[PDB]
Formats: sequence, structure tokens, C-alpha cells
Amino acid sequence: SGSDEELLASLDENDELTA
Amino acid sequence: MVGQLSEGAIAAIMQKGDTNIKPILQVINIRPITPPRYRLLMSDGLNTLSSFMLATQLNPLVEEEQLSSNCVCQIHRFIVNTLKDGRRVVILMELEVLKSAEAVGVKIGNPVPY
Repeated sequence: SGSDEELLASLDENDELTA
Repeated sequence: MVGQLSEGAIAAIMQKGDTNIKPILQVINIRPITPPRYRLLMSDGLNTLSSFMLATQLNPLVEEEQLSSNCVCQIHRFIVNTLKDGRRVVILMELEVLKSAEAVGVKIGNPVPY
């Protein structure tokens, strides 16, 4: 359902774009 | 007892993405993934889904064991974020604990991972 990393990246959509 | 939970809510959030619902869900388990941020495996009696994260304002509910494995809760406010890979993350902003883990006593039904 998602790595912890992309879950945490989802809190900051700018970070999610390049994760 | 699966009729005590909002069966179909997990599929509905994952598909329609609407946040105008107040689903009643069972907590299966809770894990810090980091000021700790808690990740929850939740069940609607039909499915389980682990892409749930608790707003840190609600951390005391976890730390004082009111939100804990097998408790039943009702979500009153949540946000949906959709990742590049198509996964959807639910942030739980407000909720009510309806029945303690101790009062429920079991995992309700036999939900399968979404």
C-alpha cells in the first residue's frame, strides 16, 4: 500500500514529485 | 460483527477518493514510521489497508492506548493524497473511539488486504 518513505513523502507533495 | 463496520469504505476511498464519509473502521495495528508519525493498518471488515497516517495532534490517543489494536473508531475528518505510482494515502485528522480494544476483543471478520 506504500513504503513508509512515500507515505512520509506524501506529507509534502513537492517531495513526492521527485521521490 | 462485520455489520458494525463500514464495509466497502476502503474500496470507496481508494476508488472514488471522496472524503464526505464518516466510516466506522477497526484498527488492526499501529506503527511509528519516523515527533512520531503513526501508520495504521485499518479494516472495514471486508478489506484491510495500511496507507493510513494519523495527524500528530491525535498522537496522545495512541500513546495512552485509547486508539489501539482491535479498537473500533469513526473517522470524522480525513484527507486523501494520491502518489505518482497511483497509491492513495489517507491522513486521519479527526476521529472518535467508539469501542475499546478490550471491549471488542477480537479482529472482526476475516478482511483481506485491499
